[PDB]
Amino acid sequence: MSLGVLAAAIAVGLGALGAGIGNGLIVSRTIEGIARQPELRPVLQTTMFIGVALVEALPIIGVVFSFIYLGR
Repeated sequence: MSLGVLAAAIAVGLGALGAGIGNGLIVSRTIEGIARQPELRPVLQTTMFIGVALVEALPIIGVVFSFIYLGR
C-alpha cells in the first residue's frame, strides 16, 4: 500500500510482458520441436497457433502493467 509498490507492479507487468513472450517462445520452441516428428506433422499447426497465442501475451500483459498504474 504505497507508491513504491505501485512502481513494482508496473515493473512487474513490464517484466512479465517481455519475459512472458520469452516463456511462450521457449515453450513454443519445444512444442514445435515435437512437431518435427512425422506423426506430429499436424502438431506444427498446433505449435503455430500456440506461438501466436503467446504473442497475445505481449499486449495482454502490457495492458495489465498499464492497469496497475491506474491503480488496478
